[PDB]
Amino acid sequence: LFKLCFMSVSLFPAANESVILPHLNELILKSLKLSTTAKEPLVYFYLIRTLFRSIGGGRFENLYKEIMPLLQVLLESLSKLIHEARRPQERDIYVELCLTVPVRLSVLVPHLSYLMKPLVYALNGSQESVSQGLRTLELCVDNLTAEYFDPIIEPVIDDVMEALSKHLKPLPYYHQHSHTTLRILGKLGGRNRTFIKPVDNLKTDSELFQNVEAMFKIHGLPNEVPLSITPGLSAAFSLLTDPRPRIHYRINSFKYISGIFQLFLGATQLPDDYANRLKEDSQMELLVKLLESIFYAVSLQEVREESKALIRGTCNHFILLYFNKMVINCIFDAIIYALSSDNSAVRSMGLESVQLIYDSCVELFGNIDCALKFAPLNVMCSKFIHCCFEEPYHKKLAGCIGLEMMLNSLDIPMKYFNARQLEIIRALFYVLRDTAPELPCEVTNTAKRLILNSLKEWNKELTRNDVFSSVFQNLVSSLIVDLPNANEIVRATAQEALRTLSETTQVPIATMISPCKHILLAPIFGKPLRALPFQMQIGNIDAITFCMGLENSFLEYNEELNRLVQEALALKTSEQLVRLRVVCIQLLSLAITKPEFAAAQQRSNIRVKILVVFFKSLCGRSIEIIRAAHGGLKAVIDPKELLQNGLRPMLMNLSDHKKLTVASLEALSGLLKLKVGIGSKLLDHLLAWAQPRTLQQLGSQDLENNSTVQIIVAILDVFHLLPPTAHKFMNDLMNALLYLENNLHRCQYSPFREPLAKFLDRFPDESFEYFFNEFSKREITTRFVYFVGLDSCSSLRAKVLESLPRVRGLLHQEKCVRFSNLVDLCESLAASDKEWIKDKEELLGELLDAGSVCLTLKRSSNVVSPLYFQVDQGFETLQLLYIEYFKSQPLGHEKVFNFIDKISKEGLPFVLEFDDFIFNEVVIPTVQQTLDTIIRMTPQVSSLDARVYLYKRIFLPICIYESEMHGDLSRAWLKSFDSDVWKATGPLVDDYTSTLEDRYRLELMQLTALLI
Amino acid sequence: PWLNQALQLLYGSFHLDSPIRLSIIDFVAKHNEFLDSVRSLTAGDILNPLIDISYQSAETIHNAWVVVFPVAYSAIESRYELEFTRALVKLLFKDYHIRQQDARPNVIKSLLDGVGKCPGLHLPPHLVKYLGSNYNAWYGAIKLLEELSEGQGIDNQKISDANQDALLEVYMSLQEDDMFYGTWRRRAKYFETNAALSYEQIGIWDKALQLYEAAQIKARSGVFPFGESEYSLWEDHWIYCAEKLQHWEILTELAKHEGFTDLLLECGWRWIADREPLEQSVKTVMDIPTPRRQIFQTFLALQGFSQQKDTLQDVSRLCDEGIQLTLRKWNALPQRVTRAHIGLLHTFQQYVELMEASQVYSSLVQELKRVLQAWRERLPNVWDDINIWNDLVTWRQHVFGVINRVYMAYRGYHEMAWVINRFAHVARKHEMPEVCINQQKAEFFTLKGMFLAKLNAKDEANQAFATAVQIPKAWAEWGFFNDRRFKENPEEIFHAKNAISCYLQAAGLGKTRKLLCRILWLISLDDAAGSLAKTFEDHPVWYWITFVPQLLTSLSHKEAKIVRHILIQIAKSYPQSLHFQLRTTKQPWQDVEEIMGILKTAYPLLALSLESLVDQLNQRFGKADLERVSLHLSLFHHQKFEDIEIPGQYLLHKDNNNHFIKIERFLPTLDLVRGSNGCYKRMTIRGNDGSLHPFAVQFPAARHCRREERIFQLFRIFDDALSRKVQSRRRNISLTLPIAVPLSPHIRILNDDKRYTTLMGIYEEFCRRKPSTLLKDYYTEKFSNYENYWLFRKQFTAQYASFIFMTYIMCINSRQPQKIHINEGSGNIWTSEMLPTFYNTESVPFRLTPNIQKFIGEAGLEGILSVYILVIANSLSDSEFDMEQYLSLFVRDEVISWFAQQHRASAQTNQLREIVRVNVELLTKRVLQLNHIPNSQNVATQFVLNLISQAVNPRNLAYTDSAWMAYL
Amino acid sequence: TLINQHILKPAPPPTEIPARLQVKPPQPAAMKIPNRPTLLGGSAI
Repeated sequence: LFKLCFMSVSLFPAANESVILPHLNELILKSLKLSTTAKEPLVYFYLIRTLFRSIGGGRFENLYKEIMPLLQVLLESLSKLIHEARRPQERDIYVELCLTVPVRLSVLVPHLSYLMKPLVYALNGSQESVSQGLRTLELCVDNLTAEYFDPIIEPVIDDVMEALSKHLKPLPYYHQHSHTTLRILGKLGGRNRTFIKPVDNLKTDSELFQNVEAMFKIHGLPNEVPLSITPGLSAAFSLLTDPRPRIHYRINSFKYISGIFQLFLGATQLPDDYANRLKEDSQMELLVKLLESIFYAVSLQEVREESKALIRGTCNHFILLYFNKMVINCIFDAIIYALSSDNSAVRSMGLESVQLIYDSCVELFGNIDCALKFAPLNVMCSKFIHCCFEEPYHKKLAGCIGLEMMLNSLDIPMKYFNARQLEIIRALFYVLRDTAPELPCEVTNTAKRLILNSLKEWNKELTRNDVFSSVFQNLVSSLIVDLPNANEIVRATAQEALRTLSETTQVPIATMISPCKHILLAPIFGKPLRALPFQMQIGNIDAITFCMGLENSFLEYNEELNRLVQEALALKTSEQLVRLRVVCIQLLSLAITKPEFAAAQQRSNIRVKILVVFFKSLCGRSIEIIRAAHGGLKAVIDPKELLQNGLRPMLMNLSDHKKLTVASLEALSGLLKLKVGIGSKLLDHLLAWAQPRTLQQLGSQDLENNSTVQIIVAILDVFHLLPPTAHKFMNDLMNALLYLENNLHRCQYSPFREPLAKFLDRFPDESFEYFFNEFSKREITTRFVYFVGLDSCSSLRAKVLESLPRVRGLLHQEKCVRFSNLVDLCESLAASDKEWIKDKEELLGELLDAGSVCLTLKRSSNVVSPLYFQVDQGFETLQLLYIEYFKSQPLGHEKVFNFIDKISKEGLPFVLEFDDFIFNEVVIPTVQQTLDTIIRMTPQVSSLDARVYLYKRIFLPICIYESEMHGDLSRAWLKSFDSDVWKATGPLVDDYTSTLEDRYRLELMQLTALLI
Repeated sequence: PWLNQALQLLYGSFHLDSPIRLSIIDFVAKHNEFLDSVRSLTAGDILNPLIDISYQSAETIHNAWVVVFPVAYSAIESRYELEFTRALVKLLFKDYHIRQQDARPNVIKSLLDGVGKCPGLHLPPHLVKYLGSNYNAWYGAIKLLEELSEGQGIDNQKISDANQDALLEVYMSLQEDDMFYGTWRRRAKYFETNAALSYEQIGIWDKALQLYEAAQIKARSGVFPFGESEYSLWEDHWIYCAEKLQHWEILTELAKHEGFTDLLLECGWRWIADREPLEQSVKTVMDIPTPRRQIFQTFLALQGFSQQKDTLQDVSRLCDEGIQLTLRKWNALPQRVTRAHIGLLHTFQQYVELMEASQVYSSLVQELKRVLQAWRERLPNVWDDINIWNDLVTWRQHVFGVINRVYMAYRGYHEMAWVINRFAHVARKHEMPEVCINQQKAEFFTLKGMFLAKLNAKDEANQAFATAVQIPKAWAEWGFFNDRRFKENPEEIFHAKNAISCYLQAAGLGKTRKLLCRILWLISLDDAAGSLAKTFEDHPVWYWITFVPQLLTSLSHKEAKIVRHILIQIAKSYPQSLHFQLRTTKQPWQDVEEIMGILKTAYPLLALSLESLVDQLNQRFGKADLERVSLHLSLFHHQKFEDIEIPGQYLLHKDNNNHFIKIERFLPTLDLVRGSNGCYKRMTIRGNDGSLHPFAVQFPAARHCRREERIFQLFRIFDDALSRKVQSRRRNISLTLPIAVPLSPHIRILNDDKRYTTLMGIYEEFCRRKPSTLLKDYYTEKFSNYENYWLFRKQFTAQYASFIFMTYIMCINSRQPQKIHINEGSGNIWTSEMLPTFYNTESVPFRLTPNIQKFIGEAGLEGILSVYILVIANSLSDSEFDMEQYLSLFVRDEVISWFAQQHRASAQTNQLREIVRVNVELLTKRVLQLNHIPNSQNVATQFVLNLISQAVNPRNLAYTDSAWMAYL
Repeated sequence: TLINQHILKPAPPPTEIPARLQVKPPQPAAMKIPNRPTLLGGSAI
């Protein structure tokens, strides 16, 4: 659907441009913000790719100068840390967003630098996005200057000319790329060979190059000659991990890889008497690459029964070495890729192998205490600890997944996990620090919950205030010096942990950080401000607005920066600038609202300044800077000359100018939360916009995307918070609504139908006393039955339910007999709760009587078309709610009462609602009961015999379903059926005259032919 | 590749046998069943998947042929190798048309690289040259043509001379000339051609051609037999130098007589009127096409379109089918881009300006100006070649020519005058001021001012420099005459006060280091008056920051008021350039607290974040973790203020301070490596670009550390002047000494990483595995894939001559093998602890012990190591007084340390001008004397051959020290 | 700025295999210095 929508603006350089244009600023930023917190984050990057492709050579793209330095540093920071999820080259989607940003190269492209390292990923390993990579390289050679462009590419000039030289090849290769590359290497003339230098990356016999020598036996050479059994190891690794080749090569690549691996394993000399012993450099990076492809072979079908068979072998093998080296490690570096992999099968085999290094270790020694003194269980602790301090993102995921199982399988000696308490948590704060905010949050969600659940786990034992000497307080002194800093996920969890640390071992939180609270303050007071740029200046406030949320802390001398604050308030980087002033509110709002400190300061004119600046910020140029400022004024309510000074700038913005923006309107709505003449003033404000020559020009434009409508609805929002007098603004405000819909030609919906309703929530009595008087009119009462059906009028539905039967009296007392209005009213509040319908019955027949009165006048050919669609859709609405009553009771004799009451109209009742409701009474000793009631009600021959016939759809489908799902009539009525119809007399059916009565007599003949 | 089916025929002979090997009571019995009875691998399931792998990748078949065919040949017994060789030679002659693979690791490449792995067969050398050049595997052919030449002798002169000719046109094809000119003079027999070959790889082509015409008259009824080859050198390198010298009318009449492409080349470019003789003579030679001959075919199709004789579309087709032939010659070359490719990178610029001039004079019968300026900038380097500079001027002249002919407010081109003047300037920049001469008022006065300055005309040059200053370089040249006057007059000359204020008038008006080295010495010339300090306040801030360790010493001495004025300039502007250097000195020491206080008031955050890096390095200081002992540094880059540059960037040049790499994060590995001094703690800093920078803090720093920073500083002055010239930048001879920034009086860091294993570390590596030929044994088992081995050796010997020059000049004492660091992936060689003293103490002239002299190769010892030591001296003697100008202020801090060395006091203050003037006179007479003798009778070098003959003499080698390790 | 040309179409020109050989060990070995401009494609044996 995004493909269908974004290709439309490529079809129209027209009025189909300004409707998409403001939304794509949100649709990009909310796709970056959702990709870090999604289950499959790649569809949020497929979305922007069809946005960037669907435009090109466009109109201006003037709204991309602001999102570009945050979109590049998102893409370059996860083109590094991404290594092919399923196997899709998902690093080759990030480069195609990075290289095809749809802007001009002149001023926007400068600062592209970010584009030099994804330039070489597009040229080297790609197939037809090479042509995208050469196209941007041709643009930046001839346009730019050599004094500017040459210092940019110096880190990757030696790497782009190796990938440019793989494209110069003759006519079997492309004539497209090989001729484009020659033009790039010619259009810069002497700067070709200015990089040609002595080489440095001479491959000095690397790990897969390692000539391992297996001793063979050949027939000519009569000895044991050694040969290198690794000439295909480079092609074994690249065949096993590609889905493109056939499966037979991929299975043979494993038999090669496991074939070399079993020659390293079994060549080790085993012990002569290991049971008696129990009573008493370049290989080790080759084996990790070998054992990793064994772990990847678990994810392959039809061979995982064999690859698992030696994975359990080698993990058993590598623990008896260390238990024989007690008189005197490639599995751990191979486990951490299995833990950090992508497929669930290889990940679970990482989880099965960490158990087997313990489940066999308890089988060998037995005593778990001596199996932690020198055992390999102790060293896989510090492997999981250390690899949280790694550079790449995926190795942080291994130490966070490996640790959370290493605390749910070693559960028994938790005394071991108290000496390593601080070293785990310091390792688990660090993973919150050097993780980018644009990476997916699976490494931080398992790190946030692991500090929280562990301190509830191994700190449920500490006694009292006396034992707080050195060991526990150093833990507290670690997570309070990490309170003031940026990257708020390490700042929010330093408060969530310290709360639950002091929840158990019940100690006041102020007394817990008490002997080290002066060590925290001293950096935060020393340098006051104007250093420590705006990322840090949110962190300096955050440690103090938490500290005054304690029971008591630092009752003196925060006023050295309390001036400093007011003035930072009194004056992307624009994102953090409004993030800066939104936290100085919370520091100032907690300065006055807390008692026993406002009386302490009150001798040198402090609170006044705070209040005054809190104002001047009320007319700010943003929206969310007003909302927290609104929370500060609503907290200090529990002066008047300053209120008149504040109302002076408020009434100046409230002047009759017809130019009031929506920022001042919500600030006005925030002001009335804390005279009535503005209602006379604001009606004439909207009527300047509400002339019909401002709405007929609108005509058919969409209302939600429009901007002049948002000024209209924000005006209507203020009427929720009026003065509480008995308002005479009921009639003219709703007359302003009906006038606003007819000139828009828009019925049944509008965006300004919602704020009209919250006004009606305020006045339930004055609303219904307006509606009940003008009830026979159609066009205003249609808005009523939407307002009752709204969930926001919870106080209006309580009025109309209590005052229900006074509108029933209207139907007793001639073209304005509005049966049709009452039906939609009762339908609207029956959809509110399914419990209202169960007691009303004299209502429901009184609707159908006066409806059947209206179907006498409406069945008259005197005028041409009196079939008004309000009346006939009254019946199709009445009937589907008359069935909503029926499936609340279990009685099978009420459905045969709806029949005779509709004899003047429509014959068989309405389809799609009742023919599948009889089919749920047909489809038990109550099926015998319905056939008693039919033979009771049918000899009422005055019931208009098309209803008497109508039991052909309700009598016989019972029996022909009984005689199909059961054997033959295995299951009262027969004693009563034979009583009347087979002792029948002359006037009824036992006469003989060819009329329409014979259509009923076939219900009698076709039933007896089924009883026999 | 049919080697896949040749493998399975060879794999069938493998006896696929069951042993393959390399060479609580219930649990132990369970595994012991597994690890030996289920391990038990037969030879089948190794080789059977190897078949199924090799059907996919063409590199496995090349990788498996080279390991099984020498096993196969070793069972071909005696009396059948000659039967095998002739049956193999017959296979390589079996053309399958072109034996048309011509693709990646094909049959010929994998067959020729499998021959060299087995000794005993010796394929004919002109077939190896043909198979290696035509298909691929050039370096698979030099493995065979050097194995036959060196090592044993083949016991036949006619197989040994046909090998050398087959070798010398492999080196010519790959355009390494230093191995070409060193294999020839190892071979050639006359004296007149061993002189002319060596005057020609230096590059003076006037004494090269004289020694060729005086070589042939040694023949022609001379008694000497002169050989068949060495006569293809005389008659072809007479005409090589005669077209380097640009004598194009003499070799016109020469090529009139024989008649070939040389007539088409010189008479052609040096076409609208003589098109008909030129066009038909092209088509006689246009068959068997080459990338050169299509440029003649295209250009006359372009100047036929100019006269309307030829249609446009044809030039597009002629440029299209000609580029696809240029593509095929690029694909026949090796993978790594070397000097063998530069001939094709100039063909590329011909084709771009041939499809560009096909639209400049298509729309001819304000776009022209854009094309003109793009063209005025698309020029090769100043060091490139004097031929391929000339092959660009010719083209451009032709083109602008047509535009001028057709344009018949200023319509005048005057652009042919630009490409001539640009070529006339680079013709003097190379060598030989004769090729340039045959083709705005103060400069005429500066020429007459310099003409009076050569003779003894003081008032005439002063009036001319005043005439030039009244109308740039003369503002410093007049004081340079006064600097020449002050050295000529007595010690009370006052013109130096009129000189140091003169060079600062245009010091703000690049090469500012050549005057700042002259400024910072005459201020210390016993200024008891100090009148130049007022002259310093009469009226260049970056270019002092290289001279910082000289500046911070002069604060304790005199002129302390003015040298304070130039460090308050730097620290206000560049804080990172000075904070580490002033912290190493901690009013003999009291004035720098005002400099420190200036460093802290301005930039309050940078001085705070930097000291938090120093003290964490100061407190604590196979693999260890940074997490345990230095956890403040893992938390550094979260609280890291704004930016911190990686240290050791202000020592070098790059004078604009924009693209210096800043610290991103510290990698958590402390890769301590048992070094030769003991062990140190190598950290690793990750840069902005992903480039990791491994440093190495060392715990002590002995009292030479404030002297060896001044030694490396001197070759920060030579190394950029080494890269500016032509015969030194053509060969890329970077002096490669490392950065070493000090952080404290005790702790200094310096840049070193893995693969810097020193020469003694090679020696204990061999005895751990337990003569001569120990570098030749260690570097062949380490470097398989001979393309890597040949390039590493060639870069080793080219860097060893840069080790010899800095050891000979400014004489370093006994270089033990543990004092000389060799790279293992690049070959860059540098020395630690350079302490010069500057007289002959007890020495052989340099270290050339025969465990190196075998690895050099005895044909790069003549062609690289003997001429790179010359071409370093041939530029440093004559750039701008590198042996005189800079060397004053770098000995006046040596002789004040020598007086503190030999005793405690110091004397000879008035004589201190003469102790500097003597020990600079040795260092200007140690560089200059080993340059080439200007007569034509010497070979070309003859003094660096005099010193190499001394350093390899086994008398002069063992007579010296015994801990010097003169056997390895 | 500059406005650039474009590649036309897949047009196939194949080369051919000439017949001679050469031995001569000097740098020019033909009419001039560089060799990959003055060497005949791929030669026949």
